[PDB]
Amino acid sequence: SEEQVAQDTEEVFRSYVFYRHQQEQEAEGVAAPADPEMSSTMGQVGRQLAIIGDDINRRYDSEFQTMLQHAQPTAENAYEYFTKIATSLFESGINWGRVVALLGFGYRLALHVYQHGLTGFLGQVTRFVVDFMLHHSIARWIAQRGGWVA
Amino acid sequence: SEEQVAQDTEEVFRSYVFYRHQQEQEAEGVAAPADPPSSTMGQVGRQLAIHAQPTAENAYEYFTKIATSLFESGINWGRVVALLGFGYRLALHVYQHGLTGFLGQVTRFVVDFMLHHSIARWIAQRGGWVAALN
Amino acid sequence: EVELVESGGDLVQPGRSLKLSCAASGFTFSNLAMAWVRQTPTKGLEWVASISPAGITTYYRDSVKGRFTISRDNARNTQYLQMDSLRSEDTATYYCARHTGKSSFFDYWGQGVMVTVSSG
Amino acid sequence: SEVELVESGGDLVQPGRSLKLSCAASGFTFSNLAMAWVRQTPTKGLEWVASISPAGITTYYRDSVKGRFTISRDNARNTQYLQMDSLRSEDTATYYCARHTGKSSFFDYWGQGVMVTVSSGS
Amino acid sequence: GSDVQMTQSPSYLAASPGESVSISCKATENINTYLAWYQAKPGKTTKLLLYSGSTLQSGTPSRFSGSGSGTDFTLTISSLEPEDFAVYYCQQHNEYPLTFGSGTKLEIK
Amino acid sequence: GSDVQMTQSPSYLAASPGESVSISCKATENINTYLAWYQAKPGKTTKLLLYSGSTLQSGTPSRFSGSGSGTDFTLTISSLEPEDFAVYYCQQHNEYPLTFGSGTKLEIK
Repeated sequence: SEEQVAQDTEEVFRSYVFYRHQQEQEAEGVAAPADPEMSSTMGQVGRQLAIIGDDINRRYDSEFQTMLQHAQPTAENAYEYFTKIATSLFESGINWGRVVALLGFGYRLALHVYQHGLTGFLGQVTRFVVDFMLHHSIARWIAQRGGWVA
Repeated sequence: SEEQVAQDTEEVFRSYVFYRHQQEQEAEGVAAPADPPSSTMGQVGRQLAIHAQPTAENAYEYFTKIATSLFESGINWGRVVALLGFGYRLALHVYQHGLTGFLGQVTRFVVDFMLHHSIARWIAQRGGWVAALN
Repeated sequence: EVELVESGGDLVQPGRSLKLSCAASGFTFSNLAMAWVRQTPTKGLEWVASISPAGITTYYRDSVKGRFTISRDNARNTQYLQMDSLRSEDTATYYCARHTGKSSFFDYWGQGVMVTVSSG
Repeated sequence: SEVELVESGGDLVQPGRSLKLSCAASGFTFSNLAMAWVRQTPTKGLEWVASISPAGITTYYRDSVKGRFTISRDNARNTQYLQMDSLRSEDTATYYCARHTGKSSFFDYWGQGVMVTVSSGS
Repeated sequence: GSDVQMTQSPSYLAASPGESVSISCKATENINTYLAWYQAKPGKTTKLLLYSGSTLQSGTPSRFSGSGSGTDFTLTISSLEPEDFAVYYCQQHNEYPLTFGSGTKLEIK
Repeated sequence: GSDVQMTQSPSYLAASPGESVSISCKATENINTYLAWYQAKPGKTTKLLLYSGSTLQSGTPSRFSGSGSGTDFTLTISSLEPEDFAVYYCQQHNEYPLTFGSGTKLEIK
């Protein structure tokens, strides 16, 4: 439902910005001594999306191979199938890559505003995300595909 | 100029797919036993293969405008690199399932699409390919 | 349809020789590095040796350096392990392994060949 | 406020004896960053001795001190330690306290240095 | 200067279908995140489960998951299936010589 | 299974304010781009100049610059200021054990 995806964002986004924060302070070289590492459905969605970042093409590159594996392009109908995909990178629309990029924008929103802001800005950013997603048909677009579990 | 970006893509793309392949089969870890391009556009293919400081009392106007800009039609540097990566997946995955090596006929397909949809001119208006590493 | 089969095992006295052989199919043999791993009755699992795709570069473990020799005939889709001057510490089940790509973990394995070293 | 590391455990010691160094820290949350010990040898340059996890569960040692030196920490007292057992005529150096920047293996701030001399006489 | 030695724990484990379970693999020296996991069955051939600590190998079910820092690694089977009863070995691919573990045998409870 | 050894060069340098000067730090084995530079003064505490070959640490002046491929690295002070007179150590953070350099002294001529 459109209403269900709206509230599932609260856990998906918080689980996204948390794991996005754990990797932005990863090592640069060999890692210092670290303690041993010794989680709902929407909580794990934030983790799977937590990788990538600016290299959203790594999702597109993987989505290329899987799309080249789905329709299995040939050389007979290639030029029609080729220009259609190439145009899909610049056309207006909503794909899974652009949605994750929206989450990453919320990470840069919650993070970069905490530094230069009067308060800790975690709760006020999920508000910015839910309002924007619900309006610009993103919540409906995600809901019609089954939900965040995708 | 639009003339500069049109042909420079041939060197940028050919160097892009080479370095893109050199990292997809690298030594994720220690390498197994193994047996025993310096131009401006030649290095650009490698660099891609691997501000306003917002405030508080007027933030919401600047935020919703940017968030919508992720889905609108347009050209940014990310989509251009993504277009290059599609040519890599094109040249590679079609070489596997194709009768011949399709590098020369694919660079034509990439340049034609950039030239048509005003992408090559968009890159030229930013200075050229040398404008991506900023 | 990748499959690896080793064959050169036997029971041998210490200090003698024995040559292992691993046959491969289901991929281009002359493009991937091959390796030998053995399962010791006591000393767990040990990587023994690896060889480059063309055979120019070979890696050996310290305990087998000088005695074991890894080789391959890409024309014959076969790799070998020449074990000279065998010791009571070399008796184990020797497995054939294929490097995944240019990495040092292994896609597919052999079925296993038995080598037993004993003074009678 | 400002970060500071202070060592104290220096002394003159006989070969084969023991000696425990101690580094006091302030200016940051001690229980969040990995600490390390580095020594400056009169001949063998600069040597990383040991590093310890933020909670102290995981410890890294260099080969020449493995088995003899022990790195420890007391997050309650904002202090890390270096227990040097079975000292050698090669362990004599100036031992510095160092803090890993984050989860990386280079060091934000350093200590001033403590002198450890292993010698019987002359 | 010495060889990294992998210590697997526990040695023998008995679980039932549906349960969750984890296996620990410790390294003497740092191996970064380069640890592979193998699945060894009595009849069939050994299969590559994970590599680089957390990257699933093509064909490995999603119920397998690996986490590991530098010297402390964990293999995790989420929703245990009857086919998932075998012996598991961890191997570091961070330096030569390559080193495996003693092994962990997973029997039916 | 040997240790990486950093060779700093030259060991002693004599310059004056305004001159340019560079320090080389070579590694026996590959260290990728993970080389750090430290600034050691007699009175004050040691300061972190660079890490990862070229990334300046927060507070390092822009006249400092580091270049390095895989086994050949260079630190470069452009317009030498009196505060830039100290002893410089390079340290690789690409593998354990961590290894420093002999040191490079930048004296006043």
